[PDB]
Amino acid sequence: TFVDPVHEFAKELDATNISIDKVVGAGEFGEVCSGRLKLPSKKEISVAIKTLKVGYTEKQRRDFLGEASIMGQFDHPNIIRLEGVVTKSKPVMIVTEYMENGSLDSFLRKHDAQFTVIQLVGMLRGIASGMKYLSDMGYVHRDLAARNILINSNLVCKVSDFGLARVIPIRWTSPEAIAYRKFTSASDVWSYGIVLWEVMSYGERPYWEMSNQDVIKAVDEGYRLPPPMDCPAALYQLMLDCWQKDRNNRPKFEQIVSILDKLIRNPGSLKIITPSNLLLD
Repeated sequence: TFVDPVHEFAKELDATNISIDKVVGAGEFGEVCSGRLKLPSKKEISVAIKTLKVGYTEKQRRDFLGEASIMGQFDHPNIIRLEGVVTKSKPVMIVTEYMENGSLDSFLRKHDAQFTVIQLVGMLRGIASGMKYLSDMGYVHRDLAARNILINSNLVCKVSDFGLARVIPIRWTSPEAIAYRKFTSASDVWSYGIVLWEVMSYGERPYWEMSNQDVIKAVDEGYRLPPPMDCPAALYQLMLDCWQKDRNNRPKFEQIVSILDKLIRNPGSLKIITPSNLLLD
């Protein structure tokens, strides 16, 4: 079980064991970079490193480290691993798993139509497995989107961004969560359906740049994102199932993992195949 919120769930790292190799850019609370971490066993690993800006407010420190408090509760191959934090010296740091290929949406946009369906399904299965664990822990992510999935050198996808985490992204949010803030694991399943569309579309933006009011209204009227080009029928059906109006009729994450595992085991099933216009369902 997830517990709503730092040293209970995060290791205090010795800054001597951290080196910075490359500065990436600016983040919400400070700089983002990458480097290396020396483990207590002397093993050296690549890591992502985020720093808290100089002259931070106490609220900024709380929100920054609050992410570590959440992330550190999870230990799963498809959830970004927290290596630890540095708080006893400044700048304060959060040190996480290095993911060479970055955010999934931007990665796929660089590779349009360049992966096999089975490769894409493997990515999707990883994401589903991480979400099955999160939901098992009673954590509703609320910000599940391809931009918040990171992908490593071997194409393994892992859930990231534990900032809207709980015990306003309209395009990824279920209708009931938009209507009256009804967030449940089934609203994360809705979001997963959107991620599924994002992946099969190679990082196209869900609902393109439709007015937010129209995204809300169209979805409520029963309109759904159209099948991505060359999308297997099984995967478009899975999207539609994730996007059921009645949240009780959406599959559970365990069921999504099982569905994808069957497709991986019977890749011929993906050969049955199912634009900027929404389809009424």
